[PDB]
Amino acid sequence: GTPQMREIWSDQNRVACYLEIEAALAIVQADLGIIPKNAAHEIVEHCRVQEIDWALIYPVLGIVQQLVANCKDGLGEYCHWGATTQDITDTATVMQIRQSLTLVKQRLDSIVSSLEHLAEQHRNVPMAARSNLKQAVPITFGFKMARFLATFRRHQQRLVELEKRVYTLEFGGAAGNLSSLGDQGIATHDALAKMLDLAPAEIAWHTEHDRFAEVGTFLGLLTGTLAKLATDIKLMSQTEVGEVGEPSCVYIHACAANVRQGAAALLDAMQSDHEAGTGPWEIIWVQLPLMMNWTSAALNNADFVLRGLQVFPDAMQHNLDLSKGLIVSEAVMMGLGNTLGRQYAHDAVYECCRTAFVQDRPLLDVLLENHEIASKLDRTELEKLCDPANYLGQCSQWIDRVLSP
Amino acid sequence: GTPQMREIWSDQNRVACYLEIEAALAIVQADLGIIPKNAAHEIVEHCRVQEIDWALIYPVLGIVQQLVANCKDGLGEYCHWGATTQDITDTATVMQIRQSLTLVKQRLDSIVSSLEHLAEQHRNVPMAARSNLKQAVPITFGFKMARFLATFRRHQQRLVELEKRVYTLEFGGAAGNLSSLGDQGIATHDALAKMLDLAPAEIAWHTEHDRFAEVGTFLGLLTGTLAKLATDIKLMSQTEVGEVGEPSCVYIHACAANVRQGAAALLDAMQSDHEAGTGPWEIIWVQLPLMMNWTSAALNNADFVLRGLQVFPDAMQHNLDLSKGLIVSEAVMMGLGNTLGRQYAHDAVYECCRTAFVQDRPLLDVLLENHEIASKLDRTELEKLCDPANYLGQCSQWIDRVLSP
Amino acid sequence: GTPQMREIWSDQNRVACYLEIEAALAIVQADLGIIPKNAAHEIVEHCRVQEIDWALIYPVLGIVQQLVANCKDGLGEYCHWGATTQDITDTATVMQIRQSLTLVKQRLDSIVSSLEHLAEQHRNVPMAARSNLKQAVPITFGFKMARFLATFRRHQQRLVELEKRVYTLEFGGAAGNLSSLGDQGIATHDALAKMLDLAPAEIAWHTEHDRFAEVGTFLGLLTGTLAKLATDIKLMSQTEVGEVGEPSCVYIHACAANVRQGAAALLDAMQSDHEAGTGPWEIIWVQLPLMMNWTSAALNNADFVLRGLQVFPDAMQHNLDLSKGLIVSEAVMMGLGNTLGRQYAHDAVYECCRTAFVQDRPLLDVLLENHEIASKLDRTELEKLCDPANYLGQCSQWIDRVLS
Amino acid sequence: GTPQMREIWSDQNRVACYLEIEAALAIVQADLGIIPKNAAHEIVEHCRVQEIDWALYKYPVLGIVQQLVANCKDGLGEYCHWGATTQDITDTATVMQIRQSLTLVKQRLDSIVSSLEHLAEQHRNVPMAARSNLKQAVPITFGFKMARFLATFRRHQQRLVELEKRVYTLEFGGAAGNLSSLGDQGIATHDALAKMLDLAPAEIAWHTEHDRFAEVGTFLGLLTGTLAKLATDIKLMSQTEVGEVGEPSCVYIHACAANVRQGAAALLDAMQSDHEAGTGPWEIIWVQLPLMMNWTSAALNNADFVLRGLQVFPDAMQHNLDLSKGLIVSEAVMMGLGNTLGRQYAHDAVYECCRTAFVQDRPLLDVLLENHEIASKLDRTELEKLCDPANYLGQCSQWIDRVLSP
Ligand SMILES: O=C([O-])/C=C(\CC(=O)[O-])C(=O)[O-]
Repeated sequence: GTPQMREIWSDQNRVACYLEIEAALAIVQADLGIIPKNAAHEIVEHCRVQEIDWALIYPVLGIVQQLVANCKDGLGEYCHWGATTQDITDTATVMQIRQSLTLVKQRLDSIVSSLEHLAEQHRNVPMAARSNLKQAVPITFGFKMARFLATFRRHQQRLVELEKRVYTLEFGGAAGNLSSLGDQGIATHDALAKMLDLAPAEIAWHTEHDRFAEVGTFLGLLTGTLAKLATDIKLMSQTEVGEVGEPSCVYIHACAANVRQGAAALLDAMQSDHEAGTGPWEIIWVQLPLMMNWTSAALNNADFVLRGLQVFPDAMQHNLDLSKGLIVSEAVMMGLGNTLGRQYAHDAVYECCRTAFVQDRPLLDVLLENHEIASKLDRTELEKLCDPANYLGQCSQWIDRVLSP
Repeated sequence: GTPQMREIWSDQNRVACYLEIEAALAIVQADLGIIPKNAAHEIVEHCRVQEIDWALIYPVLGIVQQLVANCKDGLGEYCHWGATTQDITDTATVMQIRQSLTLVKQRLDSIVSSLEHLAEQHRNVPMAARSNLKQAVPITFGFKMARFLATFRRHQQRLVELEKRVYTLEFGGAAGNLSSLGDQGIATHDALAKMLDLAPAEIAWHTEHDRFAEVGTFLGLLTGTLAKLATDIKLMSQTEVGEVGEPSCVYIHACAANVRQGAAALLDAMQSDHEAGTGPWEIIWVQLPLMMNWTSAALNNADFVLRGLQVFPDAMQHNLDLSKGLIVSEAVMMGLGNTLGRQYAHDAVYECCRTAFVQDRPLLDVLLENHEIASKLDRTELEKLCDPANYLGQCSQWIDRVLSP
Repeated sequence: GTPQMREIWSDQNRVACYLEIEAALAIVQADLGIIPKNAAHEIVEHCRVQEIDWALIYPVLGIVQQLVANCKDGLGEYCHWGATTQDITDTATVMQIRQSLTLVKQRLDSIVSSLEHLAEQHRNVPMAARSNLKQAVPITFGFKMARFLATFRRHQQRLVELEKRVYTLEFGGAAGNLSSLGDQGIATHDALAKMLDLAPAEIAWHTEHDRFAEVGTFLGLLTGTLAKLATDIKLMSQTEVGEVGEPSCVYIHACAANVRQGAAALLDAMQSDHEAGTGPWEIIWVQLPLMMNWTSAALNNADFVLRGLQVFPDAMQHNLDLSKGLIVSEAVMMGLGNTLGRQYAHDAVYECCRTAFVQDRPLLDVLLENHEIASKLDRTELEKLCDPANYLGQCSQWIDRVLS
Repeated sequence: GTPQMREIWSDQNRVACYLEIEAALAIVQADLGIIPKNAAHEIVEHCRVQEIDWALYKYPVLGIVQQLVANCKDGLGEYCHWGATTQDITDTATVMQIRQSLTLVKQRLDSIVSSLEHLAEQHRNVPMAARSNLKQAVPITFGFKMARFLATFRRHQQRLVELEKRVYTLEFGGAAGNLSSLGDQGIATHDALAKMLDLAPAEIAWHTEHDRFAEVGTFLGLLTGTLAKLATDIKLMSQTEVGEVGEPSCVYIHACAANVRQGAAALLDAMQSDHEAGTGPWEIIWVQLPLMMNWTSAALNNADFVLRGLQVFPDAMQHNLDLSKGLIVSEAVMMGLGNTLGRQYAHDAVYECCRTAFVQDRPLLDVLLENHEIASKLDRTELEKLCDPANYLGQCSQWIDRVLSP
């Protein structure tokens, strides 16, 4: 992961969420009259990570013991009231997921910016579109970048839409009903949710892992797009192609591949049992932080390579001419269809292409060896049809469509 | 799959969308003056599946040949103009995905309806909350049904949000620029999108398999919940438990397992290359129809079992009382906490619990053999504290919260 | 899938395994005196798929009913004795898995044969080795084919080793103990295994899905190699590369991608419960035939493309020269190290390479513009060092190692 | 993971294998006359992990070989790593770690097979209800259940041995697998190093093959799969409403099985590498393999422990067996009466007694005795004996004997 993301899921930050949740709970339950105000005043005072000794099997109760034994007069005996261990972790993860998606939103912003710039800069730079790694028809490199831009924006919408579901609180107690809090449970839950800038929960979700999984599936979709970017780039940076040059993409392949399988594990964890299951919880506890760190590795590399990406229009022009005009045969067909018969127009270029291909000669040269062509049309305009730059299509217009929203 | 969903993705339905797309294109392209007005009239006339010989090998061009060779006066030379094969296939898939989500939305209503009824009907039927298949604390069966209900509503929200991205058109030609349509390309695209009640595409997406993948990951989340439901039922319908009864769930388990792995394939297909690529398309071409029919099988079984679910509160009573009050030991702790110290109360019930556990005797009897207990509290309320039905917490209240929005 | 493999898993063939299994059971149990000789003698007579109404919820009991009701004198009441439905399906699958692996073994022979031919034929054809899609150092195309050959041979060993575990019988009744057969259960089971040329089972495996899953994971490894091959080919057949030509590979990508994810489903199906479980079983019932048909599609395409593969040595030479000799800079260093100083040799060619690269000029041209170089050795052999075709290494010998 | 397995894949162990590989290469390459004999003595002497400053470098191997060359006097360190590429060191070192890891797996599997062998015998005759789809089916013994696992864990052991002969191979091919810089001594150096490291020589390079590592991965997937079924059955049998067994931990094995299998899929995906060398596919293996090894060891440790200390309560199995009040052994009653009254007629009649005994929640014996045809053609002493689950156990001790003989 990246130093930014690798600390979000570090212990130091994690147990910080722990102390931040316990303090808010103490405040909430004091205001509701569940615990003494002065005990709460002391619980919160010692909820500072700077004051925790890192002793070397319980992730949360290990902290609340160092907090209970660190409060004067045994006032620390009043924290963690009515809350279960999973409540602290799940809500803490939710807090961490938000911190992570802030970076993702920031990296996505930069990536969309870089793409917007490249789509404009190379708006009209011609190149060969490739289908199954074979050349197809002429397009512009800015058109290629525009197709990515439209994708990352869809991913941006996906991220925003899931935030309103994921940013929920997890405070349901042992069986999700908060028995030991009696009737103050729902009062405490909604109080804590407002305290933590989280949405109140409709009902407990200690075994309903749909929220966390949605994050995984999004990370999988996003990394998937980032992988296509690295594939096209490293393809275009081939020794034999050289249409672009990196300023780092090969790493995105591992991130996306690990992330997609990780998301599948999270979908498996959705098949939890009853009100609590250690197994499924453990799966999320393991994959989710990894998936966050893989995706940040991908976004960072992707952001960098685009910001410093080198584009070589000369190489793109050269590759377009490998076909010696064959690539724009469709243009020659439609162009010549006016002077010669439409039926003959197709039948002549089509046959002239086979000749020029088996003979590895320019299409223009085989067209001019047909007498009707050489007689009813001259070289200057016959060449203009065989120019790949003339069959660029209506791309710049599409590029504008993507840059308008 | 189910007969309802297997006809959406049947061959007959597919070639039906093909012919419906070709007709709309002929209309649109005539209206723009791209093709002859009378030629379109005959193209549309032969866009009836009833007129196609199932000689079966090409997916689209096998049909467009039967349409061209079926149009008199050589008018069939004008269909499929400027469109590539994937344009027809993907757009048809988009159409089929919508029909499929029509069924999914309806089954989700039946499933959400059933849960609302069960959440109320069994609102107060008590039962033992289970953590790791071990008993924990008492809750009500209606509380369990609400937790599923609240989830399926989230899945419904997710379904709607992706519809606005999925219901897009795919008409970009060979490289997404619609070269052969010249300056009429974007005009034709938006026209066809309006013709087919689809949103127009910002830019081509022949290798941007994010939309279809979005569908896949959704089916994974949705089936994930349907899988947890089937687990809880068949667990609660165990011979040794018998708390519920089916009217069939075991099949849902396989669906969830296949759909999640299929989704992983779709995320893999997202790493497509350049402008067009067979294979990534093939993965989707195979998985999506398979995944749709598995999910429909799951929704059908889930829908049916819920409408006919047998709930036996007596079994929940029997299993709940097996602990002889141990399950509601926490209640006894808090009760004596008023007369005696709260902390001191807990240390005593736990010790009273060890005895009743080693002696396999009711906790109430072990409470009464401690004299200090019998002196600071009488049998009538110690019986009332050891009653599991009294330590349910604010469940009916949580149940109400899920039933409001 | 392919017509050869797609009929192995067709209904016609499946219920044929059903009817062949039931007959052997009637013979064995009659032979053991469990059922009458004449009932078995007649039950087997009606175990012909041609006599089953294909117009038809239960996969096996639907067939065994057409046999019970089709036997004269009600003699058909003696078939399916003591056996559970899963016994018939699982044993039938095992029989089908064997038939499928027969095709796979043949495809591997053809593919390994083609590779042996290609590795020898193009033993010395030089080409550019590629690392991260960038050129690295010269190797021969036969050397590339040998690396595949060594792998497909490993896959062959894997196939044979699992065969001794997979070709087992599944006859355990309801709980794997064959209660209703009493003490003749083990007698009947072991008899049936020999009847069907299967190994008898140590104990029941109605929920012990290690065998079927192992098949899946092997299919995963095999298609894994087939996928790399298709990628290398289509990379080498790019418009801008043109080192080879297909006679079709893009399908292998989907096959491998489905088979690899399918295998995970089977690994999930291993988490079965207790003595029998629908669902975990269902996963295998669905994935196994699909993965078998994808793998045959991949093997089929791969076998054909290798037999008809076009190799263009001229294109391979052209790509090697793109670097203008830089690709064999390591060769120039070690060669010149004797005439010049070893340390200087490295320090000088290294600097000349940076120049020739930033200047997009031949390395030989920059080497001769160094005065010491031009003075202590002449162009005839300086050209000889810059030739990529001379720095191939021990490829032909390595190729010999793979061909044994 | 476990301290032993968490230590095999620790950095200290990894950089230790690097130095052991570098030393063996220097010895071999001096012995072949490729490098100076005196230079090797300086390379080997400074191949001690105690002499490495843990100044992390973000190159995995060259960060060490730079500290090894710069730590050798007389510029004699210029001769290490000759003709070897970075992946050569990592892959060969990984092979070494896989061997140490598979050493632990073999030991833990022995303990597990031993425990099961003992439980299968001890509880050979302990009756219990076979369960199909979590519903009761017919009576079996706990030893039969434990033996079915035993037969599987033995199969897993055979699989491990078969893959070792392929995995324990060397990785020495240079940049493209041709060992250009070693000239004609390349194949000589490779085969020498393989013997030096007690590894099999490689037929040809495998920098982009990944068939070996994937085989290991899929194996860990199969193994953890079985460990997952075991963890399910125990906690299923330790359920509050069941109580047939008791743990002394199984819920953790469930996550390992789920994580290892999806990791295995990643390793199969990494097989689609390109040409002669490729980062990414290598990275996938670099990340998943150590994770999968430590997940699998965690499972094996928990599984081994719970099996040695598994508490079995035969009374609970008896208690659950009688919940059906004889219906569970209804097939037995049919075959008994099938002799006097006829097989076909017996089932068609006993089934009706089952519907009654169930609808009335009365013992099957009681409804059987109220039918006169039964009461007249069969006596209470054996009608009671037929409805006893312990009498319809079938051949189990024999199957257990079959599994325990090899
Ligand atoms: O640098 C490394 O440790 C390994 C590499 C780099 C590469 O791909 O060139 C590999 O996996 O081959």
